[PDB]
Amino acid sequence: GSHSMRYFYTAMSRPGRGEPRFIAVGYVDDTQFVRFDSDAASPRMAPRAPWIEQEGPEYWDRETQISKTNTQTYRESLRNLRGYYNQSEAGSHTLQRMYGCDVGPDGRLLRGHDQSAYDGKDYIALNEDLSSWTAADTAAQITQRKWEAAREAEQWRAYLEGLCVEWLRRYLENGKETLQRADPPKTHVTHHPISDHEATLRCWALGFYPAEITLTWQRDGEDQTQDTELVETRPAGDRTFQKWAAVVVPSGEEQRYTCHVQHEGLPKPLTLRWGG
Amino acid sequence: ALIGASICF
Amino acid sequence: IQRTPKIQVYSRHPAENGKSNFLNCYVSGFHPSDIEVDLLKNGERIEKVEHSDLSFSKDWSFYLLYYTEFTPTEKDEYACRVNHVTLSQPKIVKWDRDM
Repeated sequence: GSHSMRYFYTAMSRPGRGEPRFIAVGYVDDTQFVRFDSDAASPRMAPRAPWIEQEGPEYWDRETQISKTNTQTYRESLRNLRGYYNQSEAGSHTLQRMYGCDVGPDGRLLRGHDQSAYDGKDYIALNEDLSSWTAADTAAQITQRKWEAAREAEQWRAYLEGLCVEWLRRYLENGKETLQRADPPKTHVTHHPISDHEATLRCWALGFYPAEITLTWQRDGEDQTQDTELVETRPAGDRTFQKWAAVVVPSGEEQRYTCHVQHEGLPKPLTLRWGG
Repeated sequence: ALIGASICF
Repeated sequence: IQRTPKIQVYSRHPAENGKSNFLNCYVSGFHPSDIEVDLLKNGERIEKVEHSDLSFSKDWSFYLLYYTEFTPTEKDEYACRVNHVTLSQPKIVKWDRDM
């Protein structure tokens, strides 16, 4: 299947409680593999997946140096953004950035990403052509002109088309026993009476990887989109994910309802019914 | 692996 | 400008009384990132609780997994207590083994 690598930066100011905290985490697909935290006793980029541990000391030194430099520059960026919005020194603010590459089964670049948000609001994004930016407002226009003068887009294009996909390909091979292994959901339907007239049918998917999954209820083969309660896909803690979908059915009519499950780990899609 | 250290916003 | 947390409390494996398991409290969809999350056993704060590294979704909201080892019984009650700037008072969500 297709794959992605993403890094997530978060910088958080906290006036009166020290300098802004800087966090970086890296993912391949839905597997976290590195973390950096400027609040740590000895800040270093650290492994969070077994297949990255084999990288040598020059790898960990480079990622740590970049992240320590980022701690300083994202603190300056937070000061800059505060001024762009005429904001006081007393409030706490958040700067977030996420970037990375998507590749297809041949490992070729499908598209690159770099976008930033300030206090949860989209701020600036590298366009899909990897050559220009979309600035959300007149503050982000200042950043855009800075980055244009520094030739930033050309640096991003070179990373996203080059080292990003090269490192992702290496990670996929080093971690192929997990990163390239799709674990199918274990599925079942439970039944929960509400009253004499109604009951809940809940269709469960457990233990699956990656997190992408489709869970739907049909009644007489018609999708019950508006009437299905879908919880957010949630982590189990063992790399796998869980999800369920629920519908309220008239008592006695349970057999008109079917649960349909799609996942990359499944040879063929699944149709499930309440067993009784 | 990370892109090189960022320049300021 | 602020987003209130979604909360799910659940176990890693299907719960069977007397069998060791993991109790999970998954907080997501919230902004800003400061959050207080406690796991409760019959109303008391469980001491040893770990959590995942702070990350965020495509819509910029943050998510965290808090988890501890536990052994469910028939009588014991478990819950997750969450405090966030969006919450006038902490929010308690009880563990229901059917959800």
